[PDB]
Amino acid sequence: SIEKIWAREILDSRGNPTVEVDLYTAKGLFRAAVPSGASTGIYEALELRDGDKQRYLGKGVLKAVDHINSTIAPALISSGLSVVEQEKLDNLMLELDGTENKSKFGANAILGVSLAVCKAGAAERELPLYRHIAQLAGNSDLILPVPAFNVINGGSHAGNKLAMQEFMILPVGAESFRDAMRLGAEVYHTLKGVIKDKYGKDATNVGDEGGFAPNILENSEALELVKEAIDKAGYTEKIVIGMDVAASEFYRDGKYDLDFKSPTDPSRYITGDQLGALYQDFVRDYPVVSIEDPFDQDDWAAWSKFTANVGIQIVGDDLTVTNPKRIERAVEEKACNCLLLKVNQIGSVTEAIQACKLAQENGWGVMVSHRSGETEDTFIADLVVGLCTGQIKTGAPCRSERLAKYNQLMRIEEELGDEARFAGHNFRNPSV
Amino acid sequence: SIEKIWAREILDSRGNPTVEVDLYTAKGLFRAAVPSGASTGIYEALELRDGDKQRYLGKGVLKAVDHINSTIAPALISSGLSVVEQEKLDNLMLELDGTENKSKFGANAILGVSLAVCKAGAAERELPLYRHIAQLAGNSDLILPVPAFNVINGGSHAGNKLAMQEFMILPVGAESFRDAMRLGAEVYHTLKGVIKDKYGKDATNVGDEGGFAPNILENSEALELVKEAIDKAGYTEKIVIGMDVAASEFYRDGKYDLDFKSPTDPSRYITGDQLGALYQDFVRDYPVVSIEDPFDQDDWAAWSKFTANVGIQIVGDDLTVTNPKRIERAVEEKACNCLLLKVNQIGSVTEAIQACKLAQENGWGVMVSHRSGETEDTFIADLVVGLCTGQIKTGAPCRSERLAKYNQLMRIEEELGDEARFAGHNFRNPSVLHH
Ligand SMILES: [F-]
Ligand SMILES: [F-]
Ligand SMILES: [F-]
Ligand SMILES: [F-]
Ligand SMILES: [Mg+2]
Ligand SMILES: [Mg+2]
Ligand SMILES: [Mg+2]
Ligand SMILES: [Mg+2]
Repeated sequence: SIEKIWAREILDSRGNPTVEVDLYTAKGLFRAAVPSGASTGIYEALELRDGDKQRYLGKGVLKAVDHINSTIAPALISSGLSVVEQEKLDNLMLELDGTENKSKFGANAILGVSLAVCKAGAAERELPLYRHIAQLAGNSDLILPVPAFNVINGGSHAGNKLAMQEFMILPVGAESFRDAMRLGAEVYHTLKGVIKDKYGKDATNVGDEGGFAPNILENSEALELVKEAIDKAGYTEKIVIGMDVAASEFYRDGKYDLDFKSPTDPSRYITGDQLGALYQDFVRDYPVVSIEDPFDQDDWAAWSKFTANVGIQIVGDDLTVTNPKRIERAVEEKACNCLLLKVNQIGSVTEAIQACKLAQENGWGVMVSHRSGETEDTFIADLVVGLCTGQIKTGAPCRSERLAKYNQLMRIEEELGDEARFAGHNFRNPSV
Repeated sequence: SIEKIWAREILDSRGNPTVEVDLYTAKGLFRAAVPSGASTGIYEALELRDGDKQRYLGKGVLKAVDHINSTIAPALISSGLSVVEQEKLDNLMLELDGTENKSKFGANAILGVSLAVCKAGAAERELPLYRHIAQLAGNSDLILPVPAFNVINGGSHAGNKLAMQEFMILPVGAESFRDAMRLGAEVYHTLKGVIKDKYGKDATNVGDEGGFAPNILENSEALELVKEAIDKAGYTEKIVIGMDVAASEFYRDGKYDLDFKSPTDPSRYITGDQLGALYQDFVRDYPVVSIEDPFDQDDWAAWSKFTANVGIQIVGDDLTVTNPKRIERAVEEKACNCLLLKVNQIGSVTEAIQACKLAQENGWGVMVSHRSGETEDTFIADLVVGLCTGQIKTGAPCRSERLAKYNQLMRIEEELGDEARFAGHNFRNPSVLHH
């Protein structure tokens, strides 16, 4: 059973409050913290913020923390449920909140406990967290994912005109996870130089996820820069590119604005067809293997049409919000073929594992993901290995809310020893 | 005793390899990682890198890792010393390296083990790390420091012309550490908007330490931006400014280049006297209460002259490199009045504690500090509390290699409860504060 639960407000990687939970059992103290998105889809479970405009600019999480300390904690302690009972504990918190979208307590309240429970459960089972998660998920295997490093930041994560959010490199040809880290870092460092040589040092500062924030507008130019860095680093045969467009951020009036960080000008909007055509160009001209949120979270028609006309990975993020109900629709409409798995989009570990299992059962990839507001928490490193998904995006190899995860993946790889498997080229279908 | 030690290469906050050490005792696994500077003083202990130009652009630390795993580990295991014996264990490593600057094993090797030992030692004591550190240092009455948040980054930490490395805000007027975090974060967010409004969104990306990296040249303008943000956030009466000039980074031919990231042009260099005059203006025009490395690490006369002619805090960083030998000279020459305490400039916990104690015995302040290449390690949070120094600089409230420390300090404050005392306006001298 749980002895004590105590939540507090900490600061995330952008300097905004978030929830941290300390959970005590007879095995010790288990601590987890909750990330926070910037480009948050409208269907995400509620992130409860205090809205006191004088305090942390409205972004405190005192209410969430209080819901944990005043309500969730005593209920879960009094239940006497063992922390190995992840689903029962998670379901009890869902029932306690009583709302579909976790708007009574906040998904951030619930998730913080959920995560700490999971860590505590692992200890109760005398298992590393990744193995506990694997058992929760009904997995026998463990595989190290290909990391997708967001090395050029745009969209809502960077001060630049670049509309698409993330340009990532995936070292699919690395020999191991540790090697993939080296490949990603070398390319990242190379890219700093490619950017400085063309744009000057003012273009070499970083956005929220640690990728460079060059002063460019054209998304194709981001791809060019990444491709050039890959080449210059000597890894053209081993590194491919993924993008997160985050198109819901620039959807306007049924159309899309690829200059949305510039003052409003509807004549520059393009249709979903035009946007798709651009993607096709990117796929033809660059080693783009994966595009996330190519279209708005409600533009089902565009997702389905596009997915049916390409062979690349198409990742639902805001489309699916780690939510089995949305995933079912996406599966039925063949809207995408990969789920981005963000535990705080849904609000509990159990529901995130269910979402993953649902995707995988329907033949989708799953990419575990950070949020752009992260913490020093490294849960998602254990999560991706336990869920065997083959792919994780958790930042550039810059800013330690990113490296914390990457370093933890290296540690897990080391732990697995000669049993360590790296998904490599099978990142989309690592089950094989 | 120590049962096993195993070091690995991890990546730091800039994406460069660094040392992490796992140390096992019967109480479990204790893990620590070593930070890395960018603007590193010539007198810092050696950071051993592999120099394999093809791997991590020569920045691997496999050699350090191997020294730990194959040479230091058996030595410490063989010693049978308990992990509580920090000084004995550090001394064993120092003697085994046997070099002045830790150039056999690398300071990064020795420090990684030293830190892990310290954590293991705390557990052996069944003490929180900050309390173990306090005992190591001979302190009883612990203090939460004023945080110094580097909210505009320049110098070698940012892609801008701005030559001076760090512009910090210090919430001396805050009620508590948790409150200081709120003040600093609110100013930081406010500052983003001040910058965006004046210089555009392109100016609101961040540098290595999480501070904005606006496309400015003039250091006065960084101060103006910070002062404006403080005032707009409503905290003029509670937040002051500190700077890390890191002048050794732009010392050129006995003069100083405040546009050193622009193609060389000696006509623009200024003398140390001109530089000092500039600082005097800063101190008069802005609420600057602390300046670090105002002159080159070897420009002793400048330092003494300046310190003698100001009433603010002057912090040795590259001057002193957390090195009692250099500190002794600084004291004698009254070169500065505060030590920046960076464990990896000297390479062991014991030496860093000694350095701290030497400073404090001589009436100096001590500001515990990160490096610009940090990790998710939070050691220095416990260190600053345990050493009761009253001041820590460990980043903007942005990038979790920064926030991990600040968050840890909030947890420490919570753990100390009604025994929590915040240094506040006594950041230079917190011993005055009763318990
Ligand atoms: F996103
Ligand atoms: F995302
Ligand atoms: F420095
Ligand atoms: F520094
Ligand atoms: Mg988003
Ligand atoms: Mg996304
Ligand atoms: Mg420096
Ligand atoms: Mg310095």
